[PDB]
Amino acid sequence: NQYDNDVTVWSPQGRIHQIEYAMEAVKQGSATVGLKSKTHAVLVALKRAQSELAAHQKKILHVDNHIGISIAGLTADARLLCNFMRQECLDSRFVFDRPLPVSRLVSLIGSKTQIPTQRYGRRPYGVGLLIAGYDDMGPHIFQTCPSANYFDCRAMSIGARSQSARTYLERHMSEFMECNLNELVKHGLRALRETLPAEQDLTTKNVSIGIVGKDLEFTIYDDDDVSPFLEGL
Amino acid sequence: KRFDSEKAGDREVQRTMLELLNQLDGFQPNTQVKVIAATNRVDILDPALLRSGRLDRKIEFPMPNEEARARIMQIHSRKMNVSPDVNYEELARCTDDFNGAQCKAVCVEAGMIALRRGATELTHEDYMEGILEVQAKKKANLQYYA
Amino acid sequence: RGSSAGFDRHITIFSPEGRLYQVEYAFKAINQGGLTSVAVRGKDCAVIVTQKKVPDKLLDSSTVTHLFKITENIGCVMTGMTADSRSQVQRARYEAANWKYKYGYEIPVDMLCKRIADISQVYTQNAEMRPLGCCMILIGIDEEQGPQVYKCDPAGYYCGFKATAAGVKQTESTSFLEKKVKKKFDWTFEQTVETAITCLSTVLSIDFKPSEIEVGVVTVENPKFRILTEAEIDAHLVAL
Amino acid sequence: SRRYDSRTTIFSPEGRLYQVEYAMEAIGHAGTCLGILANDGVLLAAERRNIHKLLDEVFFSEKIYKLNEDMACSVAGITSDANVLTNELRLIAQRYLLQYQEPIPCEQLVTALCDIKQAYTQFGGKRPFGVSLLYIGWDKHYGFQLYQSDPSGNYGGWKATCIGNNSAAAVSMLKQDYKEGEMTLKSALALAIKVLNKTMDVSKLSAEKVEIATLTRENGKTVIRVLKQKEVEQLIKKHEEEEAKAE
Amino acid sequence: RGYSFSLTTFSPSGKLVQIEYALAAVAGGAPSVGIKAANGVVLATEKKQKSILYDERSVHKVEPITKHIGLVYSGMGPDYRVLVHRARKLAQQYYLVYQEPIPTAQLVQRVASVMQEYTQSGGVRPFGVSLLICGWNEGRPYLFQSDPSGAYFAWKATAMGKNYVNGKTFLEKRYNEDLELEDAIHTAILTLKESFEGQMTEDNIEVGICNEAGFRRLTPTEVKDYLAA
Amino acid sequence: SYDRAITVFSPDGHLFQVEYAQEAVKKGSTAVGVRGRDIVVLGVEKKSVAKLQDERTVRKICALDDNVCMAFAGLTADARIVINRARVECQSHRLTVEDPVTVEYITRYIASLKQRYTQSNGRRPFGISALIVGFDFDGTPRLYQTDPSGTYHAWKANAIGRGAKSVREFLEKNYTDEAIETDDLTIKLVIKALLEVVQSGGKNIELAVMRRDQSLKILNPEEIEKYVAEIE
Amino acid sequence: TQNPMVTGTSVLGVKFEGGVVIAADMLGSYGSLARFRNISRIMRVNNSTMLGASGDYADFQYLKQVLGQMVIDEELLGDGHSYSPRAIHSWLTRAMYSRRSKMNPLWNTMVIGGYADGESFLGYVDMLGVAYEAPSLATGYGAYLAQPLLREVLEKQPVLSQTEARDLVERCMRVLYYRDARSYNRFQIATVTEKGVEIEGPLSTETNWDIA
Amino acid sequence: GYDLSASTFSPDGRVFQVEYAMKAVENSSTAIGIRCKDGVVFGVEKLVLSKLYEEGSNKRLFNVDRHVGMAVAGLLADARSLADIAREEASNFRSNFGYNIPLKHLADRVAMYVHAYTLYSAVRPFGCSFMLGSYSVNDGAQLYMIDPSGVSYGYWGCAIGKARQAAKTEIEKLQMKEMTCRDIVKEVAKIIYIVHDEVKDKAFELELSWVGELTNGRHEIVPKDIREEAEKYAKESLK
Amino acid sequence: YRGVNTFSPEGRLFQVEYAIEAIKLGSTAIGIQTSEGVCLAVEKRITSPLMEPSSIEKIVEIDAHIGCAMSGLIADAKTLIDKARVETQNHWFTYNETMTVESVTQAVSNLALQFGEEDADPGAMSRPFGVALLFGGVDEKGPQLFHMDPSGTFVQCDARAIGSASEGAQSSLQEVYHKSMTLKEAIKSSLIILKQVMEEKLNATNIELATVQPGQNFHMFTKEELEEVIKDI
Repeated sequence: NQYDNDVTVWSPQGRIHQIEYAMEAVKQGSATVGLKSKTHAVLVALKRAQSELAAHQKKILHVDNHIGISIAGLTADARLLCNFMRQECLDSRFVFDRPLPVSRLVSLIGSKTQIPTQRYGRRPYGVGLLIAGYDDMGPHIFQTCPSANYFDCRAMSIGARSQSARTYLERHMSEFMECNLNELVKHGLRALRETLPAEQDLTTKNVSIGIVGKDLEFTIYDDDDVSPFLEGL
Repeated sequence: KRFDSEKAGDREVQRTMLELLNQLDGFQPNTQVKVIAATNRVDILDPALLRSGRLDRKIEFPMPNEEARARIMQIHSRKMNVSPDVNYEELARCTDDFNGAQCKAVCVEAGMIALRRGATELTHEDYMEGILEVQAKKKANLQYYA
Repeated sequence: RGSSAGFDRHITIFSPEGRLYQVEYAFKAINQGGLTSVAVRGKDCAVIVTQKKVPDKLLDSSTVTHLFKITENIGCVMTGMTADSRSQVQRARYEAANWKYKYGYEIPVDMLCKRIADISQVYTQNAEMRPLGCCMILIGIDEEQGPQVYKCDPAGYYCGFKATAAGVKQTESTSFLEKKVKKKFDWTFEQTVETAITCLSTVLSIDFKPSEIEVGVVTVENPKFRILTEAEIDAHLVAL
Repeated sequence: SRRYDSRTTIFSPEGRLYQVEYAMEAIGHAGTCLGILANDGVLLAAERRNIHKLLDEVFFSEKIYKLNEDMACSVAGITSDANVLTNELRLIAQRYLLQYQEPIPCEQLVTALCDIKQAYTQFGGKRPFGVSLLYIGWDKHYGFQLYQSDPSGNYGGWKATCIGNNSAAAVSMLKQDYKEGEMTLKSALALAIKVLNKTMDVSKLSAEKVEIATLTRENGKTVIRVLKQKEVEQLIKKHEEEEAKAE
Repeated sequence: RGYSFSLTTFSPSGKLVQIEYALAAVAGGAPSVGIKAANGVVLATEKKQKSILYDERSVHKVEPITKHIGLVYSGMGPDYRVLVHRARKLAQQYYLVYQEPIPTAQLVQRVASVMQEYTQSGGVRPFGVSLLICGWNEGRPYLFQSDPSGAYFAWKATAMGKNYVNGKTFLEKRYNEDLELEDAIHTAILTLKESFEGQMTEDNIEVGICNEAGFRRLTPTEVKDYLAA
Repeated sequence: SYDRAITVFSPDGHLFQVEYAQEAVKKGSTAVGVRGRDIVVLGVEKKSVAKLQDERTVRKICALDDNVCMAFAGLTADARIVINRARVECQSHRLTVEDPVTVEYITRYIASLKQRYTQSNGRRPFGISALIVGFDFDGTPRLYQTDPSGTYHAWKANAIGRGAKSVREFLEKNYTDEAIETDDLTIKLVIKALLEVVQSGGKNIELAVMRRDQSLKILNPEEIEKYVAEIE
Repeated sequence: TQNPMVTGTSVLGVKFEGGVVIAADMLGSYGSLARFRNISRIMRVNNSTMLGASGDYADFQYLKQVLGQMVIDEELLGDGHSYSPRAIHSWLTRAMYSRRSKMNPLWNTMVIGGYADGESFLGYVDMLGVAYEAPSLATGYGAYLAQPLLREVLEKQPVLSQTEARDLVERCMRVLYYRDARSYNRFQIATVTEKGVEIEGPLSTETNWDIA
Repeated sequence: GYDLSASTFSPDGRVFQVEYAMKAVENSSTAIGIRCKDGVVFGVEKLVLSKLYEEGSNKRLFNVDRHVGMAVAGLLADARSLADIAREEASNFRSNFGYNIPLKHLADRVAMYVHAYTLYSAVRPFGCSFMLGSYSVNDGAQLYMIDPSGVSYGYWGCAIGKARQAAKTEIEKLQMKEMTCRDIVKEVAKIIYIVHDEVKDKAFELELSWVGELTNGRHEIVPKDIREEAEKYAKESLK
Repeated sequence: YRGVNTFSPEGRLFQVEYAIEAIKLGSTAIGIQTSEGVCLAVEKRITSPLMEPSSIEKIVEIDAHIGCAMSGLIADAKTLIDKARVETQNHWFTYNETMTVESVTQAVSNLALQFGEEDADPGAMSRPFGVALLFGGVDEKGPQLFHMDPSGTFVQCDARAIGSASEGAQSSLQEVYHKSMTLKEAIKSSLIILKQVMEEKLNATNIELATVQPGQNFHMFTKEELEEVIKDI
């Protein structure tokens, strides 16, 4: 009761509750996915609309020509973190005339998210990202949780109902390294479909796709631009 | 724990506690009867009762871990006619912070929902709806989260 | 007598009876280590002795200690919480270095103890932070004052002593030492090292070995604080 | 930390500042203070509480304070907060004097201090000042003046007032026996001696459990004085004689 | 960062309670005395250490501020040390600006004003000490007291600390405005003796004086001589 | 610096500090305002002469600019603070724009200051409500009311403070083009409306009147009693 | 450094098929005074970069410390990414530009050279931030006395080899020793390739024909 | 209410928040450090939460300087912040005094930095314990440890983590004094396998490291071949 | 107790939820997007006759091509309007272009939620803004309608209803509106739904209406123009 009011008050079991509630906020958001092959990395998302007249919320953003993210949780926090990532990438290009290696960006992200969870009165970043990038070491996928704890995944799926998606991903992890771009995108779409609630099908109105690779800047497919990818499922 | 307070009544419970203490390990050693006990709070029990001569072996029972959650669910759903598609690893993963006494709710409520929908055999969605029942969560009238 | 009014037992503020309960508890934490130390003032030598508990054979015994040099001339025992002890020792070393930088001569023991006690007094006035749970004892030779023995506590008390004990067994050791100082002079030779060892052995009832204590000495002939080795300690241990 | 915060600057559920109310409750126990504005003077009459045979006599007074050449004030509440406020008042007077080379008018000053006090009770998280003031002075705008202040920051011009112990009773007689515009300094002093004799129910005016001040204009310049023992005792003898003849 | 809210707040009866508790701590300390003779001012307290292992000369309770003004306390020790330091600093600032020794009334005002700040400032508690200051300024003795509330009082003779009420009764009995320095210090020594719980050895009391010659502590041999009578 | 959040949201969406501010506003003497063809008039209620206060040091209708005035109902210290701030801003406006300030501009400024203190850290909201009246340069009559939440509107006749509901009902039933034709009819209307809470009148009221160029008009007690009589 | 105090003279560099070669005498002069006479002016930044510096030697040593600390830090993370020569060139350009803009120059004209990913690199920076990439470089009086020969031979023959570059460097340094007042006889020459950086000992300008 | 901030002592003289933080460090897996004649050897059991993570996800050995290593157990965010702070201390030392930081001094500075987080209400104690170990020709091999309370003590062998007592009972048998890193490595894997619980946790992949005379004083990940052979020997020993 | 920046056991900032509750106290505002333009309609809610209805400035223009309609508190909007306007003008200053609608919505959204208690500014904002806005305007991309909430969450909508009667109003707007409306038909449907919600009978005096079209700048409907529309309405 009194151990879940501040982020600096350890609970008698060695747990900080506020961080866990922030994790909850990240788990209540709409589903998203990430993959990496030996050649590409593909994010696949599922937007949802408050009503039938409103648009479906954007949930893939640009960071650099070689990095992309996919959010799940409070938007404002996601916007703040996008601002941070983009400023870091630009500073790396200005100082070093070179793309920022992805791992280092994820490390800075973790460190920035760490300060809130150790000072009185500050609160954890209530957003969960899925960063996809392509550095000199090749494709990468990462995950970030409100606790400043990032993970180097080969496939993941955060958000609401994301566990069936994770099951399908762990089910077919062998093929991802050898797949073509099309097969990879179809794996991602199929999992995110496993997440959908029964009588609801994948449509051009509730899907967005991001891709980055060897000779391909990060590009976002949405609306009818996604139809070529969907047609085939 | 005993304490120095002007309010009466608790002294009588303390006093029967002293008597139990003495019965466990005291004059006239008793070596034929053994004692068990269970408590949710061990931070309030008297040191003379957690002493290393009366209550020697103390055993901890942790909130079950993923493997434990799958095991518990499996044990309790053993009688019900379940389909061969339920992935108990999934059901373990989507059941964080679930004390062991909770699949009983999940297992049974999945059966109940199968009855409601006039079914005969259970399916993954039945267990998922059971879980959403057991968590007992309320909405805030809106879903601004992305 | 024991009233409580608000947060008087949570932050360093007065109780209805003019009592600072947080400082009192801090004093209670000095005993959480489980160690004791004694210091004795001789005619031309001042001595500080302390226990040395090697909990098991995986620690490096050379590293676990409670003797430190503030300067080359002033050396101290630390008792209680270890981290707080290190913090206070660092502050003492910085303060002594600054004294010599600013005023051109080495720091008197009493004035260092005064500075450190003032620091602790600030700690026990402001309520944002908590008082440290460690106590000092210092020793060294003054130019025209003879050997000095001084101690400080969490509240900020820095009394100078003729023979002292700090730790879990403060009262028994203090009683023994008071009786001795009553007897003739409280030891009046460099074999004041034997009186301290005897006091610790009697109070703790230990019968020390060579590898279960650490000593520091300062002599008028050799003012530089010296940390008695194991061979010398065994020699003194045999002596009695 | 929110756990230990007192919230000394937040509204209650009926729009009343509680810390302010308690501050005004502290004043109702310190020495009584009296104001009387004559047609040729102003006068402060507070009670000397430090009544012990082992206290020493120091300073020209014990409760009256000078602020400029042409202004003085008396205090009821805490002594230390009194000192702090007096110092700030002196500083305000000198700052106005430095900017304009004219003595600070009286409502100039009283509102500067009360603005400090009000701000202090508006934001900051501190406790408010538990002091209520009485002032006296002359300025070319309104002549002899008598103001009053409170922990809230409100002030008021009073032809006659009372702030402190037994305030209700003192203001009750002051209402019964004040001639608006028909008062000499001497009559005002006698009225003060009478009212205080009532209020200081403990014994009678000992000529030593009292403080009196007078502000006048003499030879074109202000003159401030604190009544000595002989004149005070003579006034009290005159008062008792008048009451005796009256009966 | 540091707490920015006052920890002493008014109560429903309009009483700053923390100051009352500080006063309780002061009333529960060691006794102290001060008298103002016609030709000097005397302070004297009791310094009963807890064992034979304490160096009486290690610390002192009667401490000077300048060559001509000094003070003693009763209450807590560390607070007294802090206030001694602040008083010495304020005295030196006054000397630096004015090139003249600081008058006692002003030093008391200034130290007290420093004492008020901690009753109202944020995240701090009042000092648990009362001081007495003695000076010889303007060819005239001065005796002041200063309490945790920041209030000061000029005293002809006073006694604070444990059993201070009875001490004030004593001194009320024994004040005579035409008193002389030696008689005054003798009367003080007595007042401490009115309640002491033991034998007043030379090494269990302190005294300090002020006159034209200058404030100066009394050496123990002098103390024994005076204690002779 | 003290940096706690005094005013904070509550379940069901209430700024309890704001609500308590207006609860304080409900403990102040009634102030009234009406708007006519060519005259505005402000009416207040004096608590009691007391025969010893100096009513000059107690004023309750104040001028912010030569062409703008204001009356408040609530706490006094907060009223003084807002009045000084508004005065500074009117003078700054004169200096920068070289044209006389307008009533809506200053009402907007005061409302913004109230909102600011309602959304800042370590600050208690003002428990005062204002009634600004005046004529812009165009010579058009105006009346605005500012609440402690930072909201303002324009009115033909509103009463603020103690007993505000009664006086507002009276004005709402009675306000008609007939009662503004003659400046005396408007002054008397305000006097009558006030006379539904106060007791004595004449020695228990203050009035204020302002015209196109005519400066602020304070009605003396004898003239006010004569006006009440003529109403009698 | 508003006023240089102890300075290093011309530094010259030229690239070939498989890397670069840089040369620099070991002399810090205090204004026409060969004060310090055994100080190297060529540094290895990482396993694919080196650095030469002219101008103030204290500034060069500071930049040496900063740049080596940065390299230590990066190798620390061990993520599989290392600064390329182009990265170090950019970092230097921005550092010197910033110092120039803050009116506090870093008195050092500085020749960066490296070889990574099958391509050489050879860059230049100045106290004012002027930077560029060329097939051959020379600082100080070497830009007047030695640059003409390097440029002539490279324009005539676009791609040199290791021994051709070695000989051309030695001729250039001999000319500098003949006609450069603040020069000294002993010098070092560094070479990066697919194997790493390598600084040779104090080679002599032993061939000094003095037919007067 | 005596356990809500680190600025309050319990009535019996304890700072509870620190005790809770140190409790947290016993929920993370086990780490081991063994000092020998040649140098130091760290070995950590890294639990695989899900099958979907990469090899090397959340490495729990770091490099704070080119000669120093760092093993951690507990909250990983705190571990990474403290790794950053130790790196900063090392870089500052090199830039100021012109040489590689002696390890004891680094342990002291890092511990003071941690201890400063266990005095005030405005911050909370780090939920991580860690062990530093380096090697130099002069200072020889060293291995230290710093707990959330900020106490630094040298060690001949230690285990920070969940199964700390079991490893401690296991590490006590080596006689590490008279071996070199090469055999210490096999021992370290042996222990990390002996302590691992297959009933509770699913599976793990070792992270091993060393610093000793075999590295010229450089801390670096143990090479793949040696690591595999060690793992195989440990597997065989667990008959 | 319970700081402003605190996470509920569900994963929702409490202050944000309470701020979302305050939007129900506000009057009902509507907005409809059509190819020929976008319209805003709101309810002035005249409490008593004695107050000038014209003095309720509850629709303001951000730029000649943007419009804003609000619900919630009067006082909370004012700062958000000033921010929106200064951002529009800043963009015009720098790029000599017209600030788009999504961008001004984004800037206003960022300005929300930057509230706290510890280490922010001498006078930074404390509680979240308790107002829900509606931006509608014509951009290079055509008619746009965006909806903002106290959570810093904004989405472009085809028809939205905000305020005390937002529910029910939304069902009506959903039954009527189609993809091929006309501006005038949109005004008619909006005024009809408003009439259907308000307690009082609709009249030209107790509403305001505004439309923005590609040709004409943001337009406020006049009393007579209002009567002209309402008569056939």
